[PDB]
Amino acid sequence: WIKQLDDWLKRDRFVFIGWSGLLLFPCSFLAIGAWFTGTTFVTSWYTHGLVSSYLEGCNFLTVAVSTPAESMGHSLLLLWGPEASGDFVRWCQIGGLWTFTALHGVFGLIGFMLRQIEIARLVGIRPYNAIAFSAPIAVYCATFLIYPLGQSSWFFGPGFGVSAIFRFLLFFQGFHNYTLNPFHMMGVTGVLGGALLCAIHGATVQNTLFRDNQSKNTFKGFSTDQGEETYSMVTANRFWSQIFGIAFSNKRWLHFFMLFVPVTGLWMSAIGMAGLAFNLRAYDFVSQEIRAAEDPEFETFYTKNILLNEGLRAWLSEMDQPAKKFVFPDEVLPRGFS
Amino acid sequence: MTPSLTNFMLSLLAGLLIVVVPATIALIFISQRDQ
Amino acid sequence: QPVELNRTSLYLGLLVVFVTGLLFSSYFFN
Amino acid sequence: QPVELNRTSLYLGLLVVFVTGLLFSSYFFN
Amino acid sequence: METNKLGFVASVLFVFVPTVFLLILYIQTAS
Amino acid sequence: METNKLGFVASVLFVFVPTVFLLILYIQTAS
Amino acid sequence: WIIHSITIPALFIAGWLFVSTGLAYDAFGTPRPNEYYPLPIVDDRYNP
Amino acid sequence: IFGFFFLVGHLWHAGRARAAAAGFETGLDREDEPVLSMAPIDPSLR
Amino acid sequence: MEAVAYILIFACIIGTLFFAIAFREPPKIT
Amino acid sequence: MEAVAYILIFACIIGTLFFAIAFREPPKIT
Amino acid sequence: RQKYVSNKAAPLQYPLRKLNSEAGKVVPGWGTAPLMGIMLIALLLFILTILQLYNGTVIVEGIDV
Amino acid sequence: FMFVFQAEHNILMHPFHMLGVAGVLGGSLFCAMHGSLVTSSLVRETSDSQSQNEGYKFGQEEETYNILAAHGYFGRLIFQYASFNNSRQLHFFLAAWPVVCIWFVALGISTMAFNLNGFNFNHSVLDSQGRVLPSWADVVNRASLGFEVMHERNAHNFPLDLA
Amino acid sequence: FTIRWLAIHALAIPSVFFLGSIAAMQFIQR
Amino acid sequence: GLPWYRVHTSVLNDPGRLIAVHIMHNALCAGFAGSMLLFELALFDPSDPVLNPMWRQGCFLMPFVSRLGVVNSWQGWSVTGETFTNPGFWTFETVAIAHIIFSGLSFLAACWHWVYWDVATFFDPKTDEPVIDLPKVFGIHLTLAGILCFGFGAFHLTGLFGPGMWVSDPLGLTGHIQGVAPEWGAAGFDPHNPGGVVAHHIALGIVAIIGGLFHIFVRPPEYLYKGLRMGNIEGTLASGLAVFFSGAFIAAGTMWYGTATTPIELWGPTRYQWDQGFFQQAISRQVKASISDGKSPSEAWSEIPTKLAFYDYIGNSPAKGGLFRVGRMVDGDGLPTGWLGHPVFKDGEGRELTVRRMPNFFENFPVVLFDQDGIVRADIPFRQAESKYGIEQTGVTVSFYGGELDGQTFSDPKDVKKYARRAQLGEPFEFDRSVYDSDGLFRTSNRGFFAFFHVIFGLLWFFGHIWHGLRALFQDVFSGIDP
Ligand code: CLA
Ligand code: CLA
Ligand SMILES: CCCCCCCCCCCCCCCC(=O)OC[C@H](CO[C@@H]1O[C@H](CS(=O)(=O)O)[C@@H](O)[C@H](O)[C@H]1O)OC(=O)CCCCCCCCCCCCCCC
Ligand SMILES: CCCCCCCCCCCCCCCC(=O)OC[C@H](CO[C@@H]1O[C@H](CS(=O)(=O)O)[C@@H](O)[C@H](O)[C@H]1O)OC(=O)CCCCCCCCCCCCCCC
Ligand SMILES: CC1=C(/C=C/C(C)=C/C=C/C(C)=C/C=C/C=C(C)/C=C/C=C(C)/C=C/C2=C(C)CCCC2(C)C)C(C)(C)CCC1
Ligand SMILES: [Cl-]
Repeated sequence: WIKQLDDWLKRDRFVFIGWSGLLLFPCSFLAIGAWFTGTTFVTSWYTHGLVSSYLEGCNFLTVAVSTPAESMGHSLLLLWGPEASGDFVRWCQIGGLWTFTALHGVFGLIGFMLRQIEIARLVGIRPYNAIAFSAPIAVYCATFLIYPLGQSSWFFGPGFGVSAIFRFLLFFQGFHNYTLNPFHMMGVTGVLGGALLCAIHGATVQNTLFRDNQSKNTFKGFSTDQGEETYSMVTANRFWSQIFGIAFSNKRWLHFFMLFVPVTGLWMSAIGMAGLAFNLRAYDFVSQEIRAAEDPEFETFYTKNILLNEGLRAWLSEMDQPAKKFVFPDEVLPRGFS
Repeated sequence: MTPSLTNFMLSLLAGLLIVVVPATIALIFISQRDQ
Repeated sequence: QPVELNRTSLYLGLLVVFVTGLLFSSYFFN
Repeated sequence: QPVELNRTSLYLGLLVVFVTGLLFSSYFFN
Repeated sequence: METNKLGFVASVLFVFVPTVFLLILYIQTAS
Repeated sequence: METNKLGFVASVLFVFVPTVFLLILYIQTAS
Repeated sequence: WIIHSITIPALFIAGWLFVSTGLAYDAFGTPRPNEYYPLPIVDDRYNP
Repeated sequence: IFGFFFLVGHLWHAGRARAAAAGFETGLDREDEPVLSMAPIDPSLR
Repeated sequence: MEAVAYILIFACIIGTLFFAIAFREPPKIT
Repeated sequence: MEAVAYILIFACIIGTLFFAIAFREPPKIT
Repeated sequence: RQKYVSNKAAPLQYPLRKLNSEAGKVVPGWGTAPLMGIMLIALLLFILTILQLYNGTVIVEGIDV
Repeated sequence: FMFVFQAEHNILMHPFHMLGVAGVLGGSLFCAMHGSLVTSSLVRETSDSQSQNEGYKFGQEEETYNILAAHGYFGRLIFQYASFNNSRQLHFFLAAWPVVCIWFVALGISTMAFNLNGFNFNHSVLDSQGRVLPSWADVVNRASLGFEVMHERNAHNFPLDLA
Repeated sequence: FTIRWLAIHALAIPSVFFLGSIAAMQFIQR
Repeated sequence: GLPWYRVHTSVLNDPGRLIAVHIMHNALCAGFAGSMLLFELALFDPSDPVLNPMWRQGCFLMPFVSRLGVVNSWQGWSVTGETFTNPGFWTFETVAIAHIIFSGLSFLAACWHWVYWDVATFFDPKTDEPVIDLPKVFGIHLTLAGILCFGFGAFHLTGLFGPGMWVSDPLGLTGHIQGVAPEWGAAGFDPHNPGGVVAHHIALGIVAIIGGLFHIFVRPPEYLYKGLRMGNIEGTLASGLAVFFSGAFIAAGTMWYGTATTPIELWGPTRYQWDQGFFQQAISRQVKASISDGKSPSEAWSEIPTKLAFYDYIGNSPAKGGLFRVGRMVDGDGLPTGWLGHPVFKDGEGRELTVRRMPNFFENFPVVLFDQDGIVRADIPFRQAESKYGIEQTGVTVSFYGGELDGQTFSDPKDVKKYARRAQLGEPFEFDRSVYDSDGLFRTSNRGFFAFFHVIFGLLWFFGHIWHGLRALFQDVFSGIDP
């Protein structure tokens, strides 16, 4: 009885369901769906004072499922919750679709990692892809959940749209000085090195191929069934040893490195965001904020970044958070003497 | 029994009849005939 | 089995230590 | 032949280092 | 420069306490 | 106490720079 | 192309007429092109 | 943009022309691989 | 003394880079 | 900080003394 | 090891092995797991309601939120 | 340089830079993905108390992993006609994705060198009377203007910072 | 009514509706 | 066991050595607790709990020690404030010395268990392979945890045979230690209710005693034994790591949000007490109650306690420090020497002006003075060439009520321009940055540092949980799949 359903879900179809597909397909379909519902139809006028739908007039770059109203706090904003009282429209005007999307997305991400584990167990391979997927989930939980929980409200989370993310990026520089954050520097290093490794390994394989065909199109020199290497690891090791000084000699270590580099970068950036939830910032170097203030001649690129951050902060915040009602007169706004 | 608690219990009692066992009583029917 | 650390792992470990220390030195000094 | 240092030599070396350092610490501090 | 004093001693033990560990592990592997 | 400042860092490298050497030599002997 | 002859039309026209009749603006509370400045950020939680 | 793509395309055809005339533009010969007939680069190896 | 730490650590990266090119473990074919 | 060095070094002598009694290399008869 | 230490070196050796003696024994079939499933849904309901109650989604008289 | 460039050119709204971001983040995705797949379907050659990297011998001719098993896993993960069966095509894609996208983002820097900046959507959504409804691009402008009026402070004698 | 008929329609019965709505939005005068 | 990252698996099939290496982690943990508290007390300033509490001084372990019952030292003093002569036996030192002695005993016991690994407890009677019965051991352990929970919450927190726990008023001024009756109703789920904590521990002690008794006499089902890899101790590690990272997130959240367990006399205020102006509204409400009690403005404003005014410093928000601004809070703004009094800014037209306080987000903030209407009336300019507003152009005067400047009025542009900077940081205070060589840049409290560290701990223990769950399930294919 109970075994029949297990045998059902483990079947070979066009899309594998599995047991994880109960916690993945009902959530992901909602989260993805609530984005398309949001970015087509609902406004951010009552949460943000901005327009963020195709119905407003926005395009794909400037639509978002923006974060909830700043007065909603860290409320879950359930549809039946007190802030909507079951009323659908009042739930969409206060940014309840952001919480719908974010919660269904984190459950979809859990369901997808469970799916990766389940399919590895069914087929019988190691679960390294789920381990590698723990880095996007660490980043998702840091950016969309841990950061707004550490802040005032869900409002300061990232909106589910392109330009909302661009605002989030510039907000993080101006208010957080996030480029100066070393955990983010390791994140950048990990991601850039992951892209370097991807490119260099693909081109190295493609240029150390064996003559396993007769045509000039070398893409037909490989069969799925063959048990032999399609590219010379010896020639590749020789080339990179005499170009770069070092080379891989172990194929398994190479492909573990290709796993390890972007995953650990992405995890280190998640650590940096976890720090920015509590405002624990690598904002400044105390020695240089001191020296530049005892010496009106000491200019470094860092001091010019601190000035740029103040310029961003004062010239964004009056329309970034409109619940705060920041009033800055034109003559306290830091200008650079236009 | 504040309204914000009545809706909480009602969401329990409704979503049990939305995804918990509309889907399970359908999984039984669809697992008996795709054995 | 006894523990190993081959030469390549030693060089990799030395660089990751040395570069990570160079990165975090500026912030330990503040 | 490779270098050795047996356990007894390690303990003797540790004590001679540690006691000599304790002796000369008072004079390094001055 | 008003820098952290212990920032020197934090920098050098951060980078040579692991380093000697690696050399210990390497040397015992090589012998 | 008007003591030598570097007398601390002289004391600890005098007594652990040789010490790690001995441990290196011991560990590679034991393995 | 038989059972979907009008099925694809009926659905597409349904979405078109959902926008065109103005039901979308009332469906999601979206401000119409002249309800923006007759600006109201909601300032309270339990009663928006 | 045109200068950059055409410098890339020139590098492509320069490498490919050299390799096609040489006789190794379809891959490494499994029968004889040039690195296998080269002396080691490491100074200790004799 | 803050530049001294940076220069010493950079010298450590450079020494590791030299020793990992010059005195690298030879890759033997099987 | 001058007493700290003395107490740390004395703890190092005490640790060496414990480990050279407790975890000593066994003397085997031939 | 096949030889254990003397009872003089470890007095509580055999008195505490009786507890570590049926390692691997199970009950056949699904066991008492049907009650375990009821508790896995009840404790998840408890965690959900206590989170909603902390969060102020559930405002019952008694919680200042 | 990044901040001043955003202030003066709005690179975030430049499509070549969106391609560059897709390239670097997707190259990291594909690097982690390809590495986890080859690592996950390794042929058993070693014991559990030794590194799996000892299963490969430098210059061994035999394939050290199972393309079939990694392929079957990836295909079950998304759909059937998605997983590269072929490996030569697979590594051409690994080469091509970040290389082509970094080509495009280098080209984006280069056309912004001639002041051909990114997309501009300021004052683009108007209400019935004509009032500008702010969008998210407007908020990005407002932050870029923040950066814009603080860079090279004692060096713009006229209000128009040209190139 | 099968599994094939639901995993190709729950994604596409809404999608055509959305596309029809968005095509109507290209003709809205605001 | 051969790769460096696998070496501790040499005890994975050796439960006597496993117990040894656990007792050594215990010795290190307790020795760290003892030594850290000794270091926290060598650096502690107990002179005043009003302006130099432990949360301003970077005290990490001291709040946790004093939250249960140990508030007074053998030196006489107490973190509540009173000096006496007979501070019981359980002082701040006795606790650290107990942990140091425990650490020494545990080091010796770990030495014994490393040497005497081959005892017939860890090998079953029928064969001689090393095994530990995880369901039985789990039941025994769950029962032990149940008695400890039940007892701690029903005898130490109630105070029946225990010190009690720290309770406080909402304003956080009357912080003391007393035994708390349990709260079984809905009121027990109030986060700022200590009877809820007491009732939680009682109820969960009964629950864990019953579950432990059920996990000692009932063997696991044969499907769940192989399903959850119950013979694999690694699987136990994975589930424990799950409990460990989700507790870390809950602990970090309840430290950042503030519960009855983290009161503000020990960990200081939260950032959310500054965000909503909690102490600001409290003081305004108290002041106006005194004003309507026939008292003068200066007389009402001088009954505000210095401890109640100090909570309105944004320098005491834990969301205002930095990642690498290391150390204690008084390493930043400095040592507070006194409350300057409530500043009341008045323009040249005789209008009540209020300086916009700065939020937690801003490293620096434009000083802009509003009025009852909320229109800008003065500010500290930047462009100063079309600046229609401004202190000296409008002639803004600051007059203080309460504190050290009670009755004083300032009208100099320099002085008003300075006190309008201190007014946006909350209640103005005088800071001596000479005692601690304070650099002037704000630092987070022990509340902020604990929350941030235990969030990092939650994240890495999430990964460690995943790593060991995947290793426990996929044990058969770790070396590789199949030829
Ligand atoms: C009637 C008796 C009684 C009373 C009055 C209480 C009262 C309380 N219990 Mg409880 N309890 C009882 C009986 C009782 N209990 C019994 C019989 C059991 C056995 C099941 C329990 C088991 C239990 C647990 C496991 C917990 C409580 C907790 C609590 C406190 C909740 C308030 C709080 O701080 O939120 C705190 C926690 C929550 C509101 C739930 C958080 C769960 C999160 C949302 C899960 C998801 C987070 C994820 C893992 C990490 C996030 C990652 C990223 C996305 C942020 C409260 C005072 C909680 C507590 O003590 O917190 C410190 C708690 O965790 N109790
Ligand atoms: C209760 C916690 C716990 C325990 C008991 C273990 C136990 C184990 N882990 Mg593990 N792990 C954990 C948490 C834990 N882990 C967490 C939280 C993570 C994510 C950060 C990991 C990620 C992880 C990986 C990737 C691996 C293991 C492995 C192992 C096994 C080999 C032991 C080893 O690595 O030694 C070797 C370690 C060293 C020789 C030096 C490491 C030095 C560290 C980096 C610095 C030490 C910091 C400090 C001194 C420790 C204090 C921590 C503090 C925050 C509390 C062992 C059974 C390995 C395995 O699977 O076995 C085959 C393996 O590859 N773990
Ligand atoms: C600048 C200060 C900062 C220093 C930074 C540098 C860090 C280096 C860390 C250690 C890296 C080397 C590990 C071992 C490599 C190897 O085995 O090489 C072995 C080689 C021989 O090559 C080999 O020889 C082997 C046979 S044999 O050695 O010739 O017998 C053969 O097996 C092998 O294939 C062949 O390659 O030679 C050596 O013996 C190297 C050991 C030297 C010790 C490390 C250098 C110490 C610093 C020197 C400068 C002093 C600085 C003074 C100022 C403070
Ligand atoms: C207090 C801080 C200052 C520390 C001062 C102490 C310095 C010690 C230096 C090293 C001396 C020991 C060398 C090796 C001895 C030996 O092999 O023992 C082997 C023995 C087993 O005995 C043995 O066991 C062997 C077999 S086996 O190990 O059991 O497998 C067997 O062959 C042998 O006969 C038997 O005797 O056990 C060990 O593994 C000892 C290694 C522990 C590492 C050194 C201690 C590290 C400090 C611990 C406290 C941390 C301090 C934290 C605060 C900073
Ligand atoms: C012998 C003996 C004794 C004694 C004892 C003692 C005296 C002790 C002690 C102890 C101690 C004194 C301890 C301790 C500890 C500590 C610890 C254990 C710690 C730590 C740390 C850590 C872990 C950290 C790490 C790190 C750092 C450095 C920072 C950050 C990063 C990292 C993480 C890396 C007696 C007589 C009693 C008895 C008999 C025996
Ligand atoms: Cl600039």
